[PDB]
Amino acid sequence: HMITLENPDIKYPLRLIDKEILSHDTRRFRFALPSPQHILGLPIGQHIYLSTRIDGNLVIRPYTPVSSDDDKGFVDLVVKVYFKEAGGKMPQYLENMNIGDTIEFRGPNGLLVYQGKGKFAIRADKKSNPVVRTVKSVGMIAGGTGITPMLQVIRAVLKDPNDHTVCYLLFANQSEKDILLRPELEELRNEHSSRFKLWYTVDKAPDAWDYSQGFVNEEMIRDHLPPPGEETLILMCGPPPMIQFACLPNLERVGHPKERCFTF
Amino acid sequence: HMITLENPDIKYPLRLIDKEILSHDTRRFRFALPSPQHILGLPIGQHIYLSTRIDGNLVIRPYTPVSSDDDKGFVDLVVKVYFKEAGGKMPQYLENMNIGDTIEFRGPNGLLVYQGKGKFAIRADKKSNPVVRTVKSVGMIAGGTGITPMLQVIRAVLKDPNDHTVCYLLFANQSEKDILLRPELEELRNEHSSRFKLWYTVDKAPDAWDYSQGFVNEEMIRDHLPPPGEETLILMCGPPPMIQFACLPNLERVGHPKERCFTF
Ligand SMILES: Cc1cc2nc3c(=O)[nH]c(=O)nc-3n(C[C@H](O)[C@H](O)[C@H](O)COP(=O)(O)OP(=O)(O)OC[C@@H]3O[C@@H](n4cnc5c(N)ncnc54)[C@H](O)[C@@H]3O)c2cc1C
Ligand SMILES: Cc1cc2nc3c(=O)[nH]c(=O)nc-3n(C[C@H](O)[C@H](O)[C@H](O)COP(=O)(O)OP(=O)(O)OC[C@H]3O[C@@H](n4cnc5c(N)ncnc54)[C@H](O)[C@@H]3O)c2cc1C
Repeated sequence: HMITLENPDIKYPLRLIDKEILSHDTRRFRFALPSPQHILGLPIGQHIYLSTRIDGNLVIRPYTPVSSDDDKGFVDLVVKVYFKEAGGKMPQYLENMNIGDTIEFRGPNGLLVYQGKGKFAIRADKKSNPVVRTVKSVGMIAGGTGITPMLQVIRAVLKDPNDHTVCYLLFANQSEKDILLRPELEELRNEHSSRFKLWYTVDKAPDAWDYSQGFVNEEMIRDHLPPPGEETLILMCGPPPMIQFACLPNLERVGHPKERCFTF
Repeated sequence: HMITLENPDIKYPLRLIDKEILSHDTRRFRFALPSPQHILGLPIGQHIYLSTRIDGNLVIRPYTPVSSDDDKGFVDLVVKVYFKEAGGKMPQYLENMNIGDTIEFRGPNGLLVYQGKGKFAIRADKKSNPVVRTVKSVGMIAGGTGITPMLQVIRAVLKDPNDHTVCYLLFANQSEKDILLRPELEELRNEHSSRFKLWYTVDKAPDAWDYSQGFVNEEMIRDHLPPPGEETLILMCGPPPMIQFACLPNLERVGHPKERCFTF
């Protein structure tokens, strides 16, 4: 394997090769890897950082590519750009990049690594040896672009026909139009209904809505995520308030132990 | 070492980051390696190829960077562009590149590798194991840009305070103004007069000229290159006619055996 991210401390300027508008505020930003034969080299569960100086300050933000190490030659980021009404500087930077412009990628980073077959290696910190535990059910609470760390895991699980792990995604977004990667998710769900449960909640639901509405709550966690247990791991990725006010307290009320919860 | 050229079959698009006019027809074309920490990974004696499609045809040409693996982050090519009277498509392509444009580099390539300490490993072909031989004297006949493969070796030798190899360069150019990298060469010669002998010949000499004039001939080879012998290797890099009509027959008349001559 020609690995792009050979050194986690290296900032690899990768050229933007295409920008694709996916929705009113999200897009696919594809960057060329060092050669068409390269793969990113991003363990499942980890992310990369984009960094560049914006208005004189180094801006470094995490992104979990929606591409995988099966993809050669490019890395695909699904990025939400924040159109007004904290800064969204990096997405805006990406938004303003012209094709061929470079931005620095670094990685892999992340305290959690899905080793496959339900095995998650989670490090207390960068310097700690991961605690490896095998679970059978991975609950995933994603808010908006927090879907990418989840999708990376889901896809890893699902592409392994021998991975019996069942992923339960509770995907929260502002509105139906904001359900990022819905087609991707639903196809995964349609094709792997046994190992992938999918549920949505939107802050504002359309008049006709078959899913949940509102911030994630206990009921959604209790009913759309696996129950607390030694074989359950809950993963979370979403806005800080989502984590702090919609996830943590309800996971607690549902009974999910902090140690069987991981937040990207 | 973060090696750029990890795979010889890979075409690494490197961004042009600097274009520097060196003379009326030569330039430094500096390309960024994958990261500022990368080195090219180019064994001494070898070259890289630049390749890109020019007017619908793949154009792949050899270049020996004047940078070395001591240089991190960039590769420096000294390239002669061919202006008004051969095809020079690649140099013209480079000439026409805008900063940030990429061109594909591949390598290392070359049947000769200087292993240091007078040791040259020369392969009959890419599939043959190199014949390693230690010489004490390396005669070098370079015509124009053919100086780069020589300079790479000269610098490698001179860089090593324990390399006793003496390099004798017979550098041919069309005119004094065409003596590519003269300042570099003369500084090397000035600082390592013991292991670096330098002689020039120019097709057309200026009114005041202390060196040779005309195509390389027997006398120049006899008197400015080490004598034929088991401890002598003659390297050549120049235009085909220089090789065929000024080098080979005179090397032969001087007595340098084909096996102790190598043409880049
Ligand atoms: C391994 C390799 C690496 C290379 N690296 C580079 C590089 O770094 N940069 C780059 O620009 N190119 C590079 N080249 C291209 C190569 O250096 C040039 O093709 C050729 O070697 C020299 O070109 P020129 O125009 O510089 O020569 P000129 O300037 O034409 O001339 C040198 C000529 O050599 C002799 N000569 C020329 N024509 C004749 C003739 N008809 N009869 C007799 N003697 C003659 C003369 O002494 C004269 O001064 C490389 C090629 C190889 C194979
Ligand atoms: C490891 C990592 C990887 C990342 N990868 C990417 C990536 O690939 N692409 C990218 O664009 N970003 C990425 N990010 C940024 C991250 O996805 C977004 O910062 C973060 O999780 C939320 O985005 P959001 O704007 O989409 O939330 P919004 O759309 O604001 O919202 C989403 C949802 O979460 C809940 N929520 C929001 N606000 C509140 C509140 N006040 N109270 C309660 N619940 C609330 C709601 O359910 C809401 O629908 C990453 C971040 C990390 C840490």
